[PDB]
Parts: sequence; C-alpha cells; structure tokens
Amino acid sequence: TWEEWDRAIAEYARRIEELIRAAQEQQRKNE
Amino acid sequence: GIVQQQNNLLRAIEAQQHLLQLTVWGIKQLQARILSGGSGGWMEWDREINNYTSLIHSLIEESQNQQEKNEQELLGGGSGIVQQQNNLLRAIEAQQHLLQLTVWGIKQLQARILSGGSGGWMEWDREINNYTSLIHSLIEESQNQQEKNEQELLGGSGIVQQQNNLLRAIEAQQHLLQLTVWGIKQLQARIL
Repeated sequence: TWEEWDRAIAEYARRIEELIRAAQEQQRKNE
Repeated sequence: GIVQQQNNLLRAIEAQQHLLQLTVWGIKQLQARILSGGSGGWMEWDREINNYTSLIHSLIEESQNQQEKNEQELLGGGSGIVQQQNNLLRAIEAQQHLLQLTVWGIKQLQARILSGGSGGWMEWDREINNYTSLIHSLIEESQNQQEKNEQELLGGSGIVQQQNNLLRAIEAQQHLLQLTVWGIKQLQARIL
C-alpha cells in the first residue's frame, strides 16, 4: 500500500514534471 | 497554441489534485496513529479538506467545460480564452488552500513525534516558507494580470503573460507538493 502510494506518486509526479516539459517548451514559442 | 497550452495546464492541475488526495490519505493514516480524538483543530481540518476538495472538483469540471467550448470555437474568441484563464487561476488558488491545510497537518504531526531541528526538518521548514511566499506572490500577480486582460476585452500579449503566470504558479505548487510528500515519508518511516 505505502510502496504501491509511493507507484502512484512518483509515476503523477512523471506526468506533471514531463506536462510542465511541454508547457514550458509552448511558453519558448509564446515569446 | 494558447488553447492547447490551457489544456496542458488544466491536465497539470488535475494530476496535482490526485497527488494532493494521496497526500491527504497519507496524513490521515498518520493522524490515526499519532492523535486522539479531534481537538487541536483536527475536527475542522477534516471538514475543510472536504470543503476545498469539493470546491476544486467543481472548478476542474467548469474548466473542462470551458476547455471543450474553446476547442469547438478555434476557427471563429478572446473572451473564452480569458475566461479559461480565470478558471485555471481559481483552481490554483483552491489547490493552494488545500496545500496549506496539508502543510499544517504535517507540521502538527511532526511536532508530536520528531525534533524540528534535525533530519532535514529545518531546511524543510524554510523551503515551505519560501515556496509559500513565492506562490502567494504569483497568485497575486495572476489576479492583477487577470483584471488587466478583462479590462482589455472591449475590442494578445496580456494573454501570453497570464499563461506564463499560471504555469509558474503550477510549478511552485509542484515543489510545495514534493515537500509535503517528503514530510509524509519521514513521518511514515518514523512512526509506522
């Protein structure tokens, strides 16, 4: 549970950091 | 690309909300082991977690709707894009309230079982203070920019600047969120 919590977290925390990759390299473009 | 970028920001907010719900779970496990009853503010904490959680779900739902509306109108619409910016900002502010509640909870639990003077806790506490100041200043700047863009609806660059504001607030929230996860793991490893 705490190890498969720790799965869920690092693998949302994957998704977010690599959305925030994408959003920042759109914001490159915007300026 | 503004509409697409708005979609990625909305997705980041949704994933941050899931991550936040996980931290709330972890805190509740810890609270059941460390605390007795509901005093010291815990009864209110429980209700306020639930109040902001249902507020955030509702803002995410509104944002999704606006997002679909904007995507259907790409070929025609500054006001929909400005509106979506307000939606994203409101979601970010609601998530910041939730985040501050989890910070409060981790601090109360930590003080019961661990010295705040060792094991990374002093640095943790400064970093929490710093990112809290930073996020508040970004939210205030986003509010000011939002008012300016709305003032300019009466028929570009303000919009792009607000995209940057939102993104930077989401980034700072992610750092706060990774500090709360670290706090929880230290407490979990100590007392469970």
